[PDB]
Amino acid sequence: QESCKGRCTEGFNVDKKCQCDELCSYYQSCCTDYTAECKP
Amino acid sequence: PSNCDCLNGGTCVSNKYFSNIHWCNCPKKFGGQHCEIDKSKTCYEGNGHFYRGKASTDTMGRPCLPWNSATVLQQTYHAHRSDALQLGLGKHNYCRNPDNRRRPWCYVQVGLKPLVQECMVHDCA
Amino acid sequence: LRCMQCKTNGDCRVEECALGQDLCRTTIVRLWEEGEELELVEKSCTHSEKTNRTLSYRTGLKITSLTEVVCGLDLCNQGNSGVTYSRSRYLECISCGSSDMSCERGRHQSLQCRSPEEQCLDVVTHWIQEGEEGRPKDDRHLRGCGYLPGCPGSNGFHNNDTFHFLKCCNTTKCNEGPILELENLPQNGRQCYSCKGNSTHGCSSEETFLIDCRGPMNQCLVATGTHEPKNQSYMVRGCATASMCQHAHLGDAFSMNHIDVSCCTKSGCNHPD
Ligand SMILES: *[C@H]1O[C@H](CO)[C@@H](O[C@@H]2O[C@H](CO)[C@@H](O[C@H]3O[C@H](CO)[C@@H](O)[C@H](O)[C@@H]3O)[C@H](O)[C@H]2NC(C)=O)[C@H](O)[C@H]1NC(C)=O
Ligand SMILES: *[C@@H]1O[C@H](CO)[C@@H](O)[C@H](O)[C@H]1NC(C)=O
Ligand SMILES: *[C@@H]1O[C@H](CO)[C@@H](O)[C@H](O)[C@H]1NC(C)=O
Repeated sequence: QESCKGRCTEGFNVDKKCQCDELCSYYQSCCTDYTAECKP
Repeated sequence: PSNCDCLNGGTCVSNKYFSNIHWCNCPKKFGGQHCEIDKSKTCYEGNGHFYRGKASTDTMGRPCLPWNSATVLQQTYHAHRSDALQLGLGKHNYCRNPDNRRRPWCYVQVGLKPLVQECMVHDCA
Repeated sequence: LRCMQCKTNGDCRVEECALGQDLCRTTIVRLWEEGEELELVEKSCTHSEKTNRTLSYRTGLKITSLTEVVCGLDLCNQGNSGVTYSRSRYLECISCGSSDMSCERGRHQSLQCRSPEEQCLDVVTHWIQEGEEGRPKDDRHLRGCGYLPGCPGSNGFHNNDTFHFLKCCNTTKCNEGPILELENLPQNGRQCYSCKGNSTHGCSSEETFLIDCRGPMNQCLVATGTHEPKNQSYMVRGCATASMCQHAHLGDAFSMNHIDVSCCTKSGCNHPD
C-alpha cells in the first residue's frame, strides 16, 4: 500500500513503495498525494 | 569584474570534472539558468516589459507555447535570440512582453499558426 | 566522428566532431531545491581520455547533481537522459560544499546515493589566485555521492600555487570528518620542484624551486600536456600521489589533453635538469 496520508512525516521507509519525506522528489520517490497531503 | 551571465547577484559556479559546464548559484526568490526568474512575483508593474517570474497561461486558460519550441522559434520572439535573456525569453513558457503590448502576453496554439495572447496576470494596481 | 552540439539554452546543431578528438558527451546539471528543480544539459565533441562520472552534493536546502556520459559514434549524444531509475536509495555519505560554506562551517549533511555504483567523495580544488583574470570557479570543497574518474581510494597533487584532492571510498560515511586544508597535513619528508606554465618562462630553472611535499603526496611529478583555448605545451611540476602518476588524472585538474606524466621518488629528482 502506497499513499502519503499515512502519517506523511516519518521519514525514509526502506521497505515501503512511495515515500513522504523531504527528499522524495530528489530521489524521485514521492506519493502522488505528497504535494497535496503534506505540502498544500 | 563579474562573470557568467548570472543575474540578481547570482554567483557563478563550474566543475573541473564535468567539461567545465558553468551555471548560476541563485538566491532565494530567483531561479532559472541565470537567476533570471523572479519565482516570488505574482503581478506586473505597468506595461509588463520588465516582468519576469512565472505564469504560463492566457485569458482563456490556454497554456503558453515555450519560447524555445519549434513553432515559437518561427515567430519574432523566441529564446534563441541574443537579447533573449534581456527580454526574459528562455526555455520555459512564462509570460512576457518583450514588445511593449499593454500587458504581459505569449504565443498560444489556437488554430495552426499560433496566436499572441494577452496573459493570465495581474497588474499590481 | 560527428556529434550533437548543444548549449544549455537548448540551441543545437551538428559538429564534424572536431579534429583529432573523438568522443561526444552529454553533461547534465540538476539543480534541486525543496520541491522545485531545473536541468541543464550540454552536448558536444570532446577528447578521448574523458569518461562516465557523477558527483552530487548538498548545500543547505539544495542538492546539485552533476553527471556526464560518454560514447564514441557519429551521433550518439542524441536523445534523452538515463518508470523508475531511483527505485531506491543506496550508500549514505556526508555532504556539503563551499558555495554556501556548509563545508567550511561544519554544517555537513547526510546524503544518500541514487545508484549502486556511487561512492562517497571529498574533492579539494585550491588555486593561489589569477591566470586568465580570476581562474576556474570550482567550489573549493565539495563532498557527497559520486563516481569520479580513477576513484577507489585517493589521489592528490600540490605545488607552489595549487592543490587538488580526491578521496573516494565505498564504505558507509567513509567521507566524513574535518575538511582537509593541506597547510594542515604533515610534511612527508620529500622535497620537489614546482612550476606551472611553459618550459621557457613558466617552468625555467630560474623559476623552479623546491617545496616540501605533504600528506600522501610524496612523489615528485612532472606533467606535460596541451591546454585549453588550445594553447599547446603547458607543463606542471609538484608533489603527488602515485595514483596521480597513474593515468591522466592531472588532465581534468589542469584542463589538459594528451598528457605524459613522468614521476619519481628521491627528493628534488624533479628538476628540468
Ligand atoms: C608561453 O606561454 C605564454 C602564455 O601567455 C606566452 O605568452 C604570450 O601569450 C599571448 C597569447 O595571447 C601572445 O599574444 C597573442 O595574443 C593575441 C590574441 O589575444 C593576438 O592578437 C596577438 O597578436 C598575439 O598573437 C604573446 O605573443 C605571448 N608572449 C609572451 C609574453 O611570451 C608565450 O609566448 C609562450 N611561449 C612558449 C614557451 O611557447
Ligand atoms: C557509461 O559508460 C559505459 C561504457 O563503459 C556505457 O555503457 C554507459 O551507457 C555509460 N553511461 C550510462 C550511465 O549510460
Ligand atoms: C570496495 O571495493 C571492493 C568491493 O568488492 C573491495 O574489494 C574493496 O576492498 C572495497 N573497499 C573497502 C575495503 O571498503
